Order: sequence, then structure tokens, then C-alpha cells
Amino acid sequence: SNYCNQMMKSRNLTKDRCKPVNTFVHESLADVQAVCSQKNVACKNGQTNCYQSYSTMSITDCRETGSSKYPNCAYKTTQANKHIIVACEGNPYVPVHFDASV
Amino acid sequence: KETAAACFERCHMDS
Repeated sequence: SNYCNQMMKSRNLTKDRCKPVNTFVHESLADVQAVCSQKNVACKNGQTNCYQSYSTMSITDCRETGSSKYPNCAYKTTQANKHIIVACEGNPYVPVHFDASV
Repeated sequence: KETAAACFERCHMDS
């Protein structure tokens, strides 16, 4: 199967449902955690705990097709280099949500 | 319970 169908199932996003949209980041964990001290931006929800990466990162966007339904989830895979926007929280101050990519 | 930080890694990281 395609990377999205494979990884969505492996990572427990589609073993118990079909999730419409999910992004995977092909960078080290430490380089993603480093975004929490990068550019502070507003989140889509109005909160102010979001951060945009200075650099573009290698990402794969996974999005369900129009006819996809559980258990046969089906995804469209789109690969791109984009800046990421994450919401951060806690001690240590780390990513807790993937807000968007630009 | 899975923490919010662990959830983000499982769902989004693929180094």
C-alpha cells in the first residue's frame, strides 16, 4: 500500500477509525522540538502558544480520499518541503499539536 | 495514559 495507508495504520491513527488529515515530519525529533523556541505565531484557534519553523522541513501530508471509509481507509500522499507550525506546552516546553504547514 | 507530547510524536514524527 501507499506510505500514508501504511504509516497511518502502523502509527495507530487508522486501526480504529479513518482520520481525515495527518502530517508526518521527516526531521529528527530534536529538530522538531527545537521549533518551540522559534517564531511565535497565533494558532488557528486564537491561542498564542504556536511556533513556526524558520526553515522548510520535509513533510508528507496524508489526506483521505472522498470515498474512504473504515475499515478500508484510503489516502492521498503529498510530499513537500514546508515550514511547520506546532502548538507547544509543558515543562519541558514541547510540541503537543501539529497546527499547519506553510 | 499517553501524554499529549507522546501522542504528537507517534502521530507526526518519521525521522
